[PDB]
Amino acid sequence: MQLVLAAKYIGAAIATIGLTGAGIGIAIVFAALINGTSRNPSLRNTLFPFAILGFALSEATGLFCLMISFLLL
Amino acid sequence: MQLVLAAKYIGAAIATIGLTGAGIGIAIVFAALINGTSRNPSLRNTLFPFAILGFALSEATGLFCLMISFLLL
Amino acid sequence: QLVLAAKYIGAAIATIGLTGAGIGIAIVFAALINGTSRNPSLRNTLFPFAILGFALSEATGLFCLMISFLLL
Amino acid sequence: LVLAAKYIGAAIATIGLTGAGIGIAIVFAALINGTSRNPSLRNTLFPFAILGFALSEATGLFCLMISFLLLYG
Amino acid sequence: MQLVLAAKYIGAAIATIGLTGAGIGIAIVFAALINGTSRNPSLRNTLFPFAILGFALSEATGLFCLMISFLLLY
Amino acid sequence: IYIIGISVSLWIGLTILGLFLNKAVFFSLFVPSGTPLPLVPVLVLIELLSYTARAISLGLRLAANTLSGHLLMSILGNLVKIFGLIPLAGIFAIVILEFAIACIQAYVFAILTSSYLKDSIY
Amino acid sequence: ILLVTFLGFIALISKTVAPLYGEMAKNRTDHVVGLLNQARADHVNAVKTRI
Repeated sequence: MQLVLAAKYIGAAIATIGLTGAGIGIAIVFAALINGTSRNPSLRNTLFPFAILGFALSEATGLFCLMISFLLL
Repeated sequence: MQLVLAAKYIGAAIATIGLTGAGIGIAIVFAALINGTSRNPSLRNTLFPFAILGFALSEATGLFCLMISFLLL
Repeated sequence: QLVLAAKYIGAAIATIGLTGAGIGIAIVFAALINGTSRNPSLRNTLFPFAILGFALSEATGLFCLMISFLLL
Repeated sequence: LVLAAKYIGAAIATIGLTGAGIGIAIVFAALINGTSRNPSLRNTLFPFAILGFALSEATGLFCLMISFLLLYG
Repeated sequence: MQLVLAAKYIGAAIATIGLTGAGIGIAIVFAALINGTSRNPSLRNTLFPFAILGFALSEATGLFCLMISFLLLY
Repeated sequence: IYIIGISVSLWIGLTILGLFLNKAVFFSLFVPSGTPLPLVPVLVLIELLSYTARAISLGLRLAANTLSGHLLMSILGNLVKIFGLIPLAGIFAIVILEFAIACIQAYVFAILTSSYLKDSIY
Repeated sequence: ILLVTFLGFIALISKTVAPLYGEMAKNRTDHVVGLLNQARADHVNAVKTRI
């Protein structure tokens, strides 16, 4: 089990490459909401509901990819 | 035997590289929908149906790529 | 031994093409959602190019998935 | 051993699909946004989209034939 | 040991590849806040609250990925 | 549930391809945009080939939802060994997104079938 | 997660109960107001025709 033990540590490191898409997705949704709110007047509700729901969908890729690296440790 | 068991852990690591496109795709459709809703008046329906249907098509690449890494682990 | 262990690596790096197919469905949907609010391309017109453009962009993911499935 | 290295040639060669998949959406985003400005509908912009998509898809068809030839010959 | 000890040092380096998304995320939220504040007058709160809350969500990916590389080296 | 979802999705993909082929026996065919060029038959990755990719993407929603719920076993051992109240808020958000993904997957499957029925009658 | 999902769905069903009854007023309750207005207009037309 020497080859399977060394592959478990390397598998949890390469599986974390998906954090670049999930980390940049939280900033891409916040950039359009901050620049769009200054155009008057998407503040209360309207654009506030799509920013909270849109951030949860983009963060699902980071939580799903983290379960693969955590199960191989 | 030993070589086939070590390749199973590494097969689920490189297969998760597709999470960058699926994670950033959920935020790209939400950024255009949040900035376009404040331009009057794509709110109720119209653009609401394309945003819900477009988010499921972009997230389909992450669900299909996750089945490959899960079958080899 | 060597051919059986190489089958797992043939389906891992082959799935790297999902980034182009996953982001392609969002690039066509971002221009269609922002362009529909300019009045009044709703039924057909812009809807036909977005439906046909999404199937052509998703053709890269179907061809890449058949290679990883044939070796696993 | 030549059978072990033949399977790796069909996986790393599929990395070029990111340019072909994103290229079909880049040409479709400019054609959908330009047609809403009145009135590039019949031909003009519609005829250039069919010819422009064949040039971007030529890179994906040539790269797919290299990985397919290693698995058969 | 041997094979398991060598894989622990290499795992802490490949896990740090996710810092590109977290590092560029702080600049993407700061570019929209600096360019949007010149339109007058999103200063106190409003845009300042979304930029502070948005930076914490983007930094969560880098902090969670750093715990994986730190656990394999200690 | 994983084996039954892939078998049920494969039957829906064969019915969409058979319905479009039956309508082409009395309403011409073509189905190709012509713009003074050629090599249109080599890019036949849609219609017939698109049904296989759409069935695997729509049928993977049952397997992706079970993977999120099965991942709580790794976090349960660490919380029973910072405060452990962060795992309750994260599991509630993943459960709400998994339940809402069924409505988005059903709407995406109905939108894909509308393009095949409209193109077969035109 | 089973106890958190039951508490979250209980609060969402409470707000949806008030929204379903309010949305039904524009179809179910509006049909009674539309039938009463049509009966009042038909009674005035029948009284004018009889006069």
